[PDB]
Amino acid sequence: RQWTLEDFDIGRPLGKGKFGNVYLARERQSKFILALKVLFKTQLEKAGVEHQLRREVEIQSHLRHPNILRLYGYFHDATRVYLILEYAPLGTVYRELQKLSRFDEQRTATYITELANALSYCHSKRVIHRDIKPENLLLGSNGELKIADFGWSVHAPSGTLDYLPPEMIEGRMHDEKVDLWSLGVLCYEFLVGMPPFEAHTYQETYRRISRVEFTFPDFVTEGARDLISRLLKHNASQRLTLAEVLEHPWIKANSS
Ligand SMILES: O=C(Nc1cccc(Cl)c1)Nc1ncc(CCNc2ncnc3ccsc23)s1
Repeated sequence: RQWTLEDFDIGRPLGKGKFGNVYLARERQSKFILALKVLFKTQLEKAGVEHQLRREVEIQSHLRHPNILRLYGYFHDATRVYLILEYAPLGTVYRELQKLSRFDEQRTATYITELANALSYCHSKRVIHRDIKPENLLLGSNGELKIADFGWSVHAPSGTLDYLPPEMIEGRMHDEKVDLWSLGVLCYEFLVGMPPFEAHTYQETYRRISRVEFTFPDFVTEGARDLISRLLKHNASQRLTLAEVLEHPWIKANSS
C-alpha cells in the first residue's frame, strides 16, 4: 500500500527529539492505532544519515519478534519522512525509570530476559543494535519490553557516551559483544537508577568507560554484582554470551 498522510488522523505527541517528533496516529479506514514519527528531510541530508535510515527500514522488513517494536513501513512528501510504527501503550522504560527512580530485582531481571531474547534473535540474523539504552526500550500493553530504533544498527562486524563499550568509543572494530556490554550497563542503571560511567562531561565519561571504572552501592546484591561484572569487561571476548545471561542464577531466581 502506497501510504499518504491523509490516510491518518494524528493525535498527541508520544515523544520528541531534534530529528523529529513521534505522534499517536489512527489509520482512517481500519481505525488501527499506531505511531507516526515525522522526520525532516533537511535534517537527515544535512547530517548524512539517509543511508542508515534506508538500512533500518530494510532491516525491519525481516525482523519479527514479540520484543522488537515493528516498523510497518514508511512514506514521504516534499519536506518530511514518515515512519509507520507499532504504538507502545505503556511508553518508554526511560520514563518508567524516572517515575520509579529504580527497578526492583524482579522487574530488572524480567526486562533483561526480554532484552536478551530480542538480541538473541537479532544476533542470529547478524544484526547488531549498538544503541541499547532506556530511551529505545518501550513497553507493550502487557508491560513487556520492546527494543526500538534500528537506525544505528549494522551487520557484524563493523547523545551521551553512557552505553557504548570501549572498542566503540575508541573508533575501533566491533561485533555482537557491543550489545552485551550495553545490556550490562542497563542492568546496573535499572538497579541503581543511574548508569555506571556517568560523569558531568563527555571527557570524564570516556575516561571511565575505557578504564572500566565503576563501583556498586551497598544495596546491590551479590548475584547482580556478578552478572554486571561478567558483562562489563574491556576485552570483548571475555564478556558473556546471551545464553549465559539467560541461564544466570540471578536471572533465573528473579525473572518472572
Ligand atoms: O527513529 C528511528 N529511526 C531513525 C530516526 C532518525 C534518523 C535515522 Cl537514520 C533513523 N526509528 C524508530 N523506531 C522506533 C522508534 C520509536 C518511536 N517512539 C515511539 N514509538 C511507538 N510508541 C511510543 C510510545 C512512546 S514513544 C513511542 S524510532
